Amino acid sequence: NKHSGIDFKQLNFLTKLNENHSGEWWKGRWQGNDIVVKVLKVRDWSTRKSRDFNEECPRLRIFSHPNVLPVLGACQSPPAPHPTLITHWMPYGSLYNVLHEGTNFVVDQSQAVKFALDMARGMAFLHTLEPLIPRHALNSRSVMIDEDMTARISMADVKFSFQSPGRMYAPAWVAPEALQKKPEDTNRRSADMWSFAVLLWELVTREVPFADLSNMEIGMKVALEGLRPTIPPGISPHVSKLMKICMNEDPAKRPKFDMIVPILEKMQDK
Amino acid sequence: AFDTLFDHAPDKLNVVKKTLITFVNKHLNKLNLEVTELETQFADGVYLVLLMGLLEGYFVPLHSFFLTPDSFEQKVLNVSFAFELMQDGGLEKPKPRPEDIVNCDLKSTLRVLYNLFTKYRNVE
Repeated sequence: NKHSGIDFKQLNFLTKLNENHSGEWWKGRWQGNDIVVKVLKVRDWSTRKSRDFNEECPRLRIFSHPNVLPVLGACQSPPAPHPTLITHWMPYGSLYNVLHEGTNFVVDQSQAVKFALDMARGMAFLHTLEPLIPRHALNSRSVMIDEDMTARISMADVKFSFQSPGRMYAPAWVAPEALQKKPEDTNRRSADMWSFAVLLWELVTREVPFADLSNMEIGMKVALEGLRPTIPPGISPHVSKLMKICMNEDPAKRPKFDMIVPILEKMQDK
Repeated sequence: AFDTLFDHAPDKLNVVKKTLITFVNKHLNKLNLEVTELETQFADGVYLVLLMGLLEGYFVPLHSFFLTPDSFEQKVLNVSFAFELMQDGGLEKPKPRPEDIVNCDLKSTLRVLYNLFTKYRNVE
């Protein structure tokens, strides 16, 4: 084999951070690094799925862009007890954590704009890849915030071929067409721009989108009943314009990330 | 317990039917869907799919199942998908075959619904 991956025996598990439908996250140490260990949850593991994990992981190892957070390595299973991903520990956690679960100063609107620019840069980069990294969904849980407050798109949050294919757990950020059509039948780049518009919404409101609804309700109402985020009042014209065009009903009228980067760069403090 | 109750305990069975109608509507009514009878409204698998997303906190993308099944085969596929979702959440493989639900076998339908109720009865 070309790579054997990380040796599971070398990982020191320190503290449990989280658990959900996808697996468990633990803070740890490995070869002098502070890491997060993601132990994936899978039913009916097989040789085929193991082979797939090992072929899918190397695409996640992106070390050339400051706004992309790579997978540092992965533990192949067998011989690890379960398929596992390792990433460097990002001290502020996810964008979601920072915006919605902060315990201290509230991040200011300058910092929010810098988050938006960072995310757009990272997405513009990921959109240059051929083919696109499959099953990558942008949302506030899948962006991490590093020590100097840089936002980085999290490659460990990409779903694998064997994970939960018909279960969507963050539909509020998903484009209406993507709630209804197979990925093969949608323009994935345009769908990703909707997700970015919802993240702009979240940065403006500092609220969780559709926080009062369950995930099923959200997807059904967005897909079939025209439910949309309400454009917030009292915002600048160019923020309003940008959110509206990024969230256009027609996927083909939404901009490319590399066409919004220069708008966001003007909006920054310098 | 379940088979004794179904075949021999008629009043206990009506309380089970009523509790189950209340339980499924508590969730389905969030989507403006209403169940009035257990005998046929789960047979096409659609509500079972929708219910599983309501109980376990996900949406099911509309291309993953048949929202308006136009054949026996499509219904069977829906119900089989719903049973996978139940297993993904930690239930054992259900006892009825998916075909038993599509063919409106009451005992099969109520056993599936009763195992959901037992596990998920405290979900808001």
